Amino acid sequence: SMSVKKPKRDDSKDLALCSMILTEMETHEDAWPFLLPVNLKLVPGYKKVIKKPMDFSTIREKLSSGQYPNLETFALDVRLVFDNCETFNEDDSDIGRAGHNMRKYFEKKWTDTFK
Repeated sequence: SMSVKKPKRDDSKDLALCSMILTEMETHEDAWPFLLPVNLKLVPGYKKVIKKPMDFSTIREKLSSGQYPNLETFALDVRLVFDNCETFNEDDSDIGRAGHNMRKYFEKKWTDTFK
């Protein structure tokens, strides 16, 4: 509350560390469904169904241009990529499986880097 603060957690490396995680996600072999925005003209249903599209290139551009106020807003966009993927793709599909693998990979890096 006013003039009463918890001790200051060092957040000065967050930007660099999120960038590194994102690099590692970008270069994973199952990243291909997530590298670029879904083409809303060529994928029937996507526009109407997926209210907030998100992809690694869009995250990268937001990260690079100071559009994440903190590391939690960065994690929310990454998770949004996987949550969108689960909404639109059957679990038993190459893309569905890619999404599950990537979410697992992300959450481990996230925990190991920050928790």
